[PDB]
Amino acid sequence: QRTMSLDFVTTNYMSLISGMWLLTVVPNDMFIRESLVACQLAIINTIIYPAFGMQRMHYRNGDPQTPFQIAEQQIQNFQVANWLHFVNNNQFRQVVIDGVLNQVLNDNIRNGHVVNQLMEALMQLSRQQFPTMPVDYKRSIQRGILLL
Amino acid sequence: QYEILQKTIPTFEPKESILKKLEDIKPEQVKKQTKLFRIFEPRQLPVYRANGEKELRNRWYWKLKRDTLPDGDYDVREYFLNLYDQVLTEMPDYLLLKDMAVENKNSRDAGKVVDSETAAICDAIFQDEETEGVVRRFIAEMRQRVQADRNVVNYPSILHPIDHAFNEYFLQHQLVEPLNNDIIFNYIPERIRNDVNYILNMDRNLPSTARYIRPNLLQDRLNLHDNFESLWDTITTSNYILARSVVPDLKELVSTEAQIQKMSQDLQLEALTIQSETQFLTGINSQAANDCFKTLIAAMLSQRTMSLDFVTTNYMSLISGMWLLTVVPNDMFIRESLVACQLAIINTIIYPAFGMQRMHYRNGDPQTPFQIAEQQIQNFQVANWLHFVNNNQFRQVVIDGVLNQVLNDNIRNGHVVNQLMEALMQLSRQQFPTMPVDYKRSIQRGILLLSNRLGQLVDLTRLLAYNYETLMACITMNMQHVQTLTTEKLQLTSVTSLCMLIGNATVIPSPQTLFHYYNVNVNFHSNYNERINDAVAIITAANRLNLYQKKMKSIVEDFLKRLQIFDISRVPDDQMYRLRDRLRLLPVEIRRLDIFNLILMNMEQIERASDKIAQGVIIAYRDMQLERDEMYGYVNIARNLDGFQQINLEELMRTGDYAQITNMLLNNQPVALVGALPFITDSSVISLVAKLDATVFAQIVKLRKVDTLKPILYKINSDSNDFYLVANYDWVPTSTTKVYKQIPQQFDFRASMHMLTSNLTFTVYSDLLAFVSADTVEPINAVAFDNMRIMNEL
Amino acid sequence: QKKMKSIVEDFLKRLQIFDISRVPDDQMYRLRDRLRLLPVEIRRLDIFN
Amino acid sequence: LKTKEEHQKEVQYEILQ
Amino acid sequence: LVSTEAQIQKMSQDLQLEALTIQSETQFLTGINSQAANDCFKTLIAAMLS
Amino acid sequence: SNRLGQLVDLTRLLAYNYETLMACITMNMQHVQTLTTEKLQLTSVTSLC
Amino acid sequence: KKIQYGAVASGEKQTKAANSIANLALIKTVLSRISNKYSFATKIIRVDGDDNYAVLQFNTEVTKQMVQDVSN
RNA sequence: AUAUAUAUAUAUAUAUA
Repeated sequence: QRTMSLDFVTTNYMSLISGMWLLTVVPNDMFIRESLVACQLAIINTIIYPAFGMQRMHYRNGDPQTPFQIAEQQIQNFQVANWLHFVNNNQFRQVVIDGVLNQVLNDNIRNGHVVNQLMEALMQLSRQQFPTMPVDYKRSIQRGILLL
Repeated sequence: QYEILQKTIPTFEPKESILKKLEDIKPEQVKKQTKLFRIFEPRQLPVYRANGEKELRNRWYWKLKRDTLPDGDYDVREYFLNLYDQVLTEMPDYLLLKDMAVENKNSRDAGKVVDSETAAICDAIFQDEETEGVVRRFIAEMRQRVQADRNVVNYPSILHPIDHAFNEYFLQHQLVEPLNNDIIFNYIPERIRNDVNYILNMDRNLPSTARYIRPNLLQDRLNLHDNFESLWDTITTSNYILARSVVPDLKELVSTEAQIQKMSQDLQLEALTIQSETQFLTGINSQAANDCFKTLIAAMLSQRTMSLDFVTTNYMSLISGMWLLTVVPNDMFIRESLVACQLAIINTIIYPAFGMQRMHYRNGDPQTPFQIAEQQIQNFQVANWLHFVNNNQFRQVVIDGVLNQVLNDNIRNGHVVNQLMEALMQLSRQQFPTMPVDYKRSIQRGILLLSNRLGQLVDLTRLLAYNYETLMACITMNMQHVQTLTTEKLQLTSVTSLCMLIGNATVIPSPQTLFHYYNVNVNFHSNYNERINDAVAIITAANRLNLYQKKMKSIVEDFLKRLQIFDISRVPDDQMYRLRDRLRLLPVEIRRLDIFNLILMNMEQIERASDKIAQGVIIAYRDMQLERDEMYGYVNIARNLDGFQQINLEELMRTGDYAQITNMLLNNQPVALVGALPFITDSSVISLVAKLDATVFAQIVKLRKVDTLKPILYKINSDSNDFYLVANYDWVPTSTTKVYKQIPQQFDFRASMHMLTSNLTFTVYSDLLAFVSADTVEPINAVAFDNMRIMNEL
Repeated sequence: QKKMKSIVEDFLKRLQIFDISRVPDDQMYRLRDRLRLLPVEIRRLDIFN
Repeated sequence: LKTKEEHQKEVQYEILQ
Repeated sequence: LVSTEAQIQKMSQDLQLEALTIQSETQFLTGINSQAANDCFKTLIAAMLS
Repeated sequence: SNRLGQLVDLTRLLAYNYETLMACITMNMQHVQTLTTEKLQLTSVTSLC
Repeated sequence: KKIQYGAVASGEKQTKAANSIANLALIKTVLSRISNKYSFATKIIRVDGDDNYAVLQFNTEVTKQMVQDVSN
């Protein structure tokens, strides 16, 4: 049960689209919280919130709400908010088997079904026009989504 | 085969000192102490009974360690200022006791005592056969008490009660505050962590142990901008060159060396040659756009006053000066050179456009020629831009405890350019009635090279007021707006290279050079308030200790030295004795005030309990019995200076009028001299019967000097020779003069043990921005204070 | 006169993953304190009685 | 700047280590 | 006395006679030596006593 | 005007070295306008201040 | 024969740009010390290596004694 | 078998397989 700090550059959005897959499979309490937040804030502030046209996400650090837990409430699409209800609630579920305790996953990742939920959320960022982004940067960040 | 012919060149060492920039000032190396602050030490003395005979046992007494007290009552106060400068450098920032704890050689269970000296004391009492039993039993049950859940310990000590009050104050008053993840992010200023473009990240979380030393970041108690116009010039030219370092280079100029090779091997393939879309002018380069972007931002963040430099015969540098006065507020441009540029736009571009008569502007009129041409002009759109330039001012607001001067809200938006280019278009559709047609064609060709750049000039104003807004979060000291002495030359032919050579590429200051601009404005501001408080605590302790003779130029000479940016020898006594009248009025910081009272309350207990100095001798001219003590036997001592007229020998050397004492020493009046005299010990008894103690004062009458005074302190006891006079004959020894001297205290062991406490473990961390690793969002979409982006123009 | 730290110094040595010198002194006294509130094993107690 | 702060990391990470 | 190298560099940078509007003459700071201040002390007392 | 505190202290001296030198004056101190004047330079007064 | 010579080196690149500094900054000092006796107002100080002149404008008309007591 | 510094003006001359 070793925690796991992330390392990324915010410019490289193709390492950030695959940051969406990392959060939905690996549980969110595995990461150290000041880098889990800065990974979820980096997805919202440059991919998810400019896709729907809403303003950027000003985020106080000492806030007990993880930044997907705010954008799960404030986004209006249902295909991409029902995925943000999974990243906010895939923690480890403690069970006791054979006398020992082990942090076991849920039956929605152990059969791999939740990636099908992401691919309806990830595909609809590729259809949404990014209504202020330049046209050569919107099509390079929509085709980068369709690589995943 | 050589031969050397060498001559004597006279040596010449000029007065100077080294000056460092703000980029390399080392932070204060933290002090932690190694042994306790000891000024008293137990000593073994023989003891004498009431008869005077030597007793078989001995006795322990508190005496000073290195008792070097200078003589005369003024030199003692000069010693205690020197002691006060000795406790301050020994005063630790964080004190752990696990570093200084040595093993007790003999105890019940093998525990630790707190110092190598207080273990050397407690083993000196154990093997001493003459000690009592119940003192030896107390050393056995002298161990430490350790508590792991609160991580405090309790080590024993053997300290003097003056020594204990100095070490107990070092332990409870430490500069360590706890540190965790939620307090590293409060170290970053509020206009950066609440900014969209920078995303802040960190790997490791700090434990529940680790501590950090917070710097005293309170604003400058000296108003060094008020009446100090030679010290504020060098404290802002030291900030302007720091701020110039962190202002970033424009993306149109800078690239790496190999990219020139990477762009030369495909230039013949992809023919992109007029993509830059500019009309060239002679005198336009990109090294001046990069220069004028840095001397517009760094002269605002340090509040230098720029001075405009231009030629009147350049009709494009005067048009590009119209953008300059409408963005930078005119309080920064110097009045002798703002006016000569503000008038040159009027007499060349504005007033020939309307056909008006060119203005007679005399030297030194109180109205600047834009403030006198918004009344004389009758248009509406060029009288609306001339109202903005006449009322473009900084807005002094205090943000996060730091007063800093934000720009007007229209300048951060960009809307001022839409006020200028709306006015620069109506001025181009005028007829120019007086002037010929080629003069009309010379402006209408040049005023249209700037109206074609509206999308690239409404955005330079956004970027210039965002780099200034972002970097201003990293200052800490209070920026005041006062006109400085020396000016920074901004060439107006270098604003033209800025106004029409920028384009479509945001340069945003990277967060690794925001954390460096903030960690050198803390390392200088915390090296400011720790030199004020170090030089106020000596100025107030000089007046409190009554030092009327100390010239206090010296302890302001090193205050300006430790601020590493001032040259001392070109700052005269005028600007170092005005500064003493400001440092005197300040309250001394609480750690230095609470430790000067711990010297001032018992600067008479350190002075009285030491040999080789006695606080004045009294003279009686009558036989009186000298009192029996146990460490001296029989001594002509006087514990109270009562019943006698006093003469102050600090004043008898100061004024030097000896007419009082030499008329009171010939008539044999009883006199108690008061001062600090070096006394000698005359242990023989047959010198007492011969009355040697009275013959020492007659050298004040023949010779005026009083510093050559040595009063006699007798000591009559068994080891003294000829002692049988006291034994056989029933007489108590009688003296004439006795010395006003105090008895040393007894070393009572069970009453001097103190249980010093401190914590178990710290990990004191130096700077906190090594942990948080920030990075910037892609500058194509970088967001201003409006949620629209900058460099949005196609 | 028996340093109970030295029983816990080579308790962390037999456990092969820790090294002796780098543990803080805050935690070798919790580990000394949490180790006394435990009871002894029945085969190490009946050979001590 | 880059080398000075990357040396500033490894002196501050090493007090923890 | 105050050293001459100190007071002149404070007096020639506060006055700033070189950067004035007039350039018909070379302007610098004259007569702030330590021999005239010692001479004005002698003259102003001896022409006052006699 | 910033040099005030060291200029209150000059006229306290300039009128003390006059005050106690005038005690050693036995001739009468009559004051009339003399023909030849001992010249004082104001560039030598801006050095004393 | 090796002779020690710590003075200025006529033959550097510096030998004319720093003979106009070291001689202007010298004569700006020797014109300050003669203003304890004669109060004047200097007008130009032109300097060319060693060879320099410096015009002094007085109050009175220049006589045969102010010329002698400035040259002394 | 072969020693001539630096700067400032001014004039003369020169550039090519």
